[PDB]
Amino acid sequence: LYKKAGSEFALDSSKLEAIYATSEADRDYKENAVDGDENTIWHSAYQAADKLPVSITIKLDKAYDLNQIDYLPRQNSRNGHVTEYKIETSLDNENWTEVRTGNLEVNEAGNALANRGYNPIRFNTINAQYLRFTALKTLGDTNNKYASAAELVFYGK
Ligand SMILES: OC[C@H]1O[C@@H](O)[C@H](O)[C@@H](O)[C@H]1O
Ligand SMILES: [Ca+2]
Repeated sequence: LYKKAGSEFALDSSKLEAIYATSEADRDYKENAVDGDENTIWHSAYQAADKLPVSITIKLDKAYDLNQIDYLPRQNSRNGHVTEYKIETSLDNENWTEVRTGNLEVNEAGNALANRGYNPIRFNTINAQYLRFTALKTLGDTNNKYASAAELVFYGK
């Protein structure tokens, strides 16, 4: 059911701009989520009072008919691995359509995602220039408090 990175429908990261996130920690800025770089991450704030849900909004250079994104978890640490998510899209960054929710498989020990690479998330084709990705449950030294993402990969035309 899933496309892979080499699909003709995979959008280049240059077509993406992170325009908002609930919070950002350290130098793990929102833009790091869509820079095509597996080594950089967006990470939400992780002070004692910080908690879920958190979200990040990606703006595309124009509207696309989207039907998949891949979530790439942090490569060097499980901190912020997203295990339950929501996807919303819009044409105007104001009026959102709820596209889907879902879960990502966790490893046996329950400390990291089972798939440490690109985790595909499919959905019925929807025309969108903005996508809001919300982390509802996450893993970490403390679970369910902060989220991270190394990449979000978009598929559409
Ligand atoms: O407490 C959460 C923090 O833990 C650190 O070990 C990590 O480098 C940070 O990115 C953040 O995840
Ligand atoms: Ca990155």
